[PDB]
Amino acid sequence: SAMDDEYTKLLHDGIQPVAAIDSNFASFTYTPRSLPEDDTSMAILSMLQDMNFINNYKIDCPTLARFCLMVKKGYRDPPYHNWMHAFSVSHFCYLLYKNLELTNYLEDIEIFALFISCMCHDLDHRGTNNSFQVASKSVLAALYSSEGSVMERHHFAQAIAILNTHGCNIFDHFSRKDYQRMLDLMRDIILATDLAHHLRIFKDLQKMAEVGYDRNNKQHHRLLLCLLMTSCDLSDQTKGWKTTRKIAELIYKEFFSQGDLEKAMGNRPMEMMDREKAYIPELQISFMEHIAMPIYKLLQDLFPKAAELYERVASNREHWTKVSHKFTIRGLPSNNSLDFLD
Ligand SMILES: Cc1cc([C@@H]2CN(C(=O)c3ccc(F)c(Cl)c3)CC(F)(F)C2)n2ncnc2n1
Ligand SMILES: [Mg+2]
Ligand SMILES: [Zn+2]
Repeated sequence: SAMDDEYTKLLHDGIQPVAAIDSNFASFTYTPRSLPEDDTSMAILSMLQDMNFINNYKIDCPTLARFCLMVKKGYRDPPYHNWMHAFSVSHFCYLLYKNLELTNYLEDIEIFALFISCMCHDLDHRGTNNSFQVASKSVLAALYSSEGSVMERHHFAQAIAILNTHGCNIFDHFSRKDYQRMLDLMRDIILATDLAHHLRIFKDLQKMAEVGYDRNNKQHHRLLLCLLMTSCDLSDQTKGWKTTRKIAELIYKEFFSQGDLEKAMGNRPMEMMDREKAYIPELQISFMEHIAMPIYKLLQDLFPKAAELYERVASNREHWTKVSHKFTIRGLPSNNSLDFLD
């Protein structure tokens, strides 16, 4: 059994120091997709140890090894929504902790919940969005369509199922109230990964950033948790252009596969999921300007040590406009043929 021997080494060999993963591992310029996937469950353990969550919460090391592997194996392999997405979303969360002094804004448990939520937040993604679940009358829609945030409810429920698999409940020693609190946090944080929820609360995040964050305001804690989670989720866009170019290819590969399925069901896909209508520079610039850039500008307004992130997102947004001409075929295709016109 494969998870068996991976669990054995991950448990008995010990936790590698975070600096022995990469000497810039804790830096905003690091690209965690560079880490071989075979190294990521150990990196997860290193970060959890480096943030002192293992010690502070007395996590059982056998239980935690089993947890991290179950979570890794709970992801499928679509182009974007796979375990390396969840790993790099988790890594950004760690970066926020190492760079933004989160302990002056959030309780220890909420910071713990964010990280765990990041590992869990796309569990069992099938490469399709919420509209498709309803359109295709999928089992998930039959469970959750009346509540909304179908996939994100499924992600949460998958995280609970992992917690309810014997030997995997890293929380099962918590006080009854702390346990309820952590699962409640995880619900709130995963559900915030629905961009429809982010977009619903944007004015409140705006309003919170303008008056200033009130450490004593419980609703500010929730709002801030949702913004940090979204910032982890879109964090691919805060790295160099090449990362974002590769990530754009993964996303559009995923969307266009969904759009192909929708056409094979008689539905006109969204322009962004239809490979015969999607103009990728247009869409990316729209996504960066209307969604990506405002999230990091809000992150910057709350944490000034986060300016570099927003400036990265803005740089990448402007590189899309620069390379947009390259989607126009000049001269002949490199094979010298115009057969593609027929
Ligand atoms: C890090 C990152 C993440 C996402 C997406 C954004 N998402 C959307 O629904 C979406 C909404 C409006 C858009 F204009 C587009 Cl293009 C997509 C949800 C998702 F697919 F899960 C991840 N993108 N998309 C393009 N570059 C991205 N970079
Ligand atoms: Mg998601
Ligand atoms: Zn995600």
